[PDB]
Amino acid sequence: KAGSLTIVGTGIESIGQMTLQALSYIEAAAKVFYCVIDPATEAFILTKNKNCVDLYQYYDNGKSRLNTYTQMSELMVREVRKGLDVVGVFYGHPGVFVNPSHRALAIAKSEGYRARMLPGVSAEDCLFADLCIDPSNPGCLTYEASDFLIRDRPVSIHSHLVLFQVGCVGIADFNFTGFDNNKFGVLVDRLEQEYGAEHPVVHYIAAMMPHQDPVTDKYTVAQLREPEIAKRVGGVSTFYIPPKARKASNLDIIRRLELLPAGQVPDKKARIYPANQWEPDVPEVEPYRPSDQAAIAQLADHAPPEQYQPLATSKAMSDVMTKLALDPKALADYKADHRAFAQSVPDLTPQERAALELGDSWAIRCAMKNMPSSVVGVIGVIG
Amino acid sequence: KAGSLTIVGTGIESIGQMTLQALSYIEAAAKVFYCVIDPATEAFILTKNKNCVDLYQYYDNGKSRLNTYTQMSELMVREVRKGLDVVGVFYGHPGVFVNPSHRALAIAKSEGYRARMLPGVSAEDCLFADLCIDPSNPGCLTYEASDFLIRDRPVSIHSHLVLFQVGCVGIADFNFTGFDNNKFGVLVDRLEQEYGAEHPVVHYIAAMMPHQDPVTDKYTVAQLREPEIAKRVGGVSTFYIPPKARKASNLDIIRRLEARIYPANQWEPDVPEVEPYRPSDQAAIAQLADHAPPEQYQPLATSKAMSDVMTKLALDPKALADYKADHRAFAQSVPDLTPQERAALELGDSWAIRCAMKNMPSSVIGVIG
Ligand SMILES: Nc1ncnc2c1ncn2[C@@H]1O[C@H](CSCC[C@H](N)C(=O)O)[C@@H](O)[C@H]1O
Ligand SMILES: Nc1ncnc2c1ncn2[C@@H]1O[C@H](CSCC[C@H](N)C(=O)O)[C@@H](O)[C@H]1O
Repeated sequence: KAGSLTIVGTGIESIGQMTLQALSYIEAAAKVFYCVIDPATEAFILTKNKNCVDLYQYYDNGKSRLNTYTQMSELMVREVRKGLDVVGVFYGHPGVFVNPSHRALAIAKSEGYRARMLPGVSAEDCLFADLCIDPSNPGCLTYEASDFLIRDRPVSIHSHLVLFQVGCVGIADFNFTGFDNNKFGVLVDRLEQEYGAEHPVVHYIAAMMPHQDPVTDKYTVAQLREPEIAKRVGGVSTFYIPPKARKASNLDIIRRLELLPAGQVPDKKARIYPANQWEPDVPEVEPYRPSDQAAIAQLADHAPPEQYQPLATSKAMSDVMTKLALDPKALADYKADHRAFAQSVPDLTPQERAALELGDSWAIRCAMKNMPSSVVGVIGVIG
Repeated sequence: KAGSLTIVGTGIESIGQMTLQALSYIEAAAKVFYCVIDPATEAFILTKNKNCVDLYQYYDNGKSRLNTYTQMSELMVREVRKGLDVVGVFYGHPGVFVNPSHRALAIAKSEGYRARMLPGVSAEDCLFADLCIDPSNPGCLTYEASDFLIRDRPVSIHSHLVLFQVGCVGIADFNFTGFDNNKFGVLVDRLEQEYGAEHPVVHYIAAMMPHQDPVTDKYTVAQLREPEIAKRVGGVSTFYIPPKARKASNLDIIRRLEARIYPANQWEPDVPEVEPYRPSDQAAIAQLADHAPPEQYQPLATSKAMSDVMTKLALDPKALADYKADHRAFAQSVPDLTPQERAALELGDSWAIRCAMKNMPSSVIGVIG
């Protein structure tokens, strides 16, 4: 069947946080539907495709968001049924707290059209970067604020907590001026029950324009009841709640994992630098210790290991691999006939020519780097 | 004070998943430090800046990663101390399950230099897109697999669970050939204990090359004890465990405040099919017949010169620096803006620039969730 739907994101900050593939698919699209919240990004989109319709006009005062979301999705699928290659655009990540994207893709799939979502940079990604925290340490809980209340979602006082849509608690509608967030007190009551009146809450707004600074204002739970503070929390506000304390290691698991043998007890409180700047009364960890200093001393005599594989490729091969990532029409051709496409690319080496015809990951990477005398695998664990 | 450190990401799929701002900062850098795991992306970066060093060479067989990570961070901050503007590059999101970026920035921050991280597209972002799930519904738990076991982190059977680094449970070092993931069974035991033997677990590997398909294989917890299946789990493997059931509403809270949504989670066990066009949907679709923009709706109405300059600030890191360094001189230096546009750039306030670019009727909200 002719016709496809691809949904892409623009990221949070104006223009700069759009990915290269999102841009290339927008330019190649036959018609574009977008929902963005900054004018420079909107104007930028209109420079890349002449046949765009702004989905934001389907919100309205006192109109259920469900009705808006249903309308948005059908407009996209209508152009798919006419056999056209359609691109939908939502700011941030288009599948993160976005109802209409999943709806439209699922309909297109069930009806038999090609359908794919390309990921983007979400508001939580911005949060990790600007607050300088990692979801790995000590885990991350992510909830919708109203759902968090209505279905009593468990807190974990030892992990990160991220809450979206704190500016429209219990509110199912839209209003152009703003929300009367008069049920905000119900969230605050729950956070006090779970965390205590003096536990920190960080009010986070990622910068939308390139020259702006983010807001990273630290409050207590109790401070959130004061009227002048509550009204600063709006439609682009997210909360970050840091852990209350550190969870103890399970002795039986350390033994089963063989990190310690039969009779040994782990070094409690061994903390990895750096410490969470937001956790209350978290102590200072020293960036340089004897163990750190000895690792640094080896930097003097360090040379590349034997089995380290430096990149060794060609202009033709780099160019074609770049082209596949940035040229959707070239990618479709290669996927149509791996061999035929590879035969038309000039100046590849024989090993390059065989790797491209196969297209397998193992063959091409061996083709593009130098092999130390010893099939080659993939390991990127920096966490 | 002179010297800065900017850390950026490349996303997961080669090249295409890099952000525009990541590219411009790489090109502008005095020195570039990169850590990527695909060859096309490495080659692409090396064309865009001519002073790069590959950090990957500080791993080694049998070497603790903590030693490598301290080395990676020290290499960068030493050049910052010389007063240089340096950018570090890590694949995916440069702050998601990556240790040395925070360390290097924290050292730089302690010594008084400007230090910033630019976000990228993580493997979890790819998971949501390829598995067609939304973190909003019904919430999402994300853990490091070894931490999950050692600290006995709580599960929630009604929310999404995502586990990173399942291919090296309990392994603190590195090897070029591969991990012998022989403690994987302790993790499988925990999953059986929490969800039961027949609950689904989807093994996910996002495509790294643009022509590749993702791995999206659905297995029961019990099949993960077969040898031939366990060896499939490697250094780029992530697990998604879907919810077992739907949690009841709090009857107290619903009234204190003033049936499933299509579509259903395809991966949940024993969850019924939903109708996409219920009658309430069809009435909203009926509203298609005659619709116009609302009265307070603000259509975009800007100029080429204005759109161009705001774009330049997003795509030219030095121009941004010049603007931030001196609002007054830059705004007046730009030709062809109207009187309210140049004044709006001199101000820099969010409200002013927006008024200059949008038609306001006679008189920031983006909730699609
Ligand atoms: N600039 C910003 N800074 C912090 N949070 C933001 C934000 N913009 C939107 N959000 C959050 O996202 C919610 C809207 S739902 C849209 C989210 C978007 N798809 C994304 O990828 O992030 C808001 O209620 C708010 O909680
Ligand atoms: N292609 C892929 N598909 C699924 N998970 C992946 C992946 N590549 C890396 N990962 C996950 O990331 C871990 C490495 S730690 C690096 C994570 C990276 N910074 C990011 O933003 O995603 C791996 O153990 C694996 O769980």
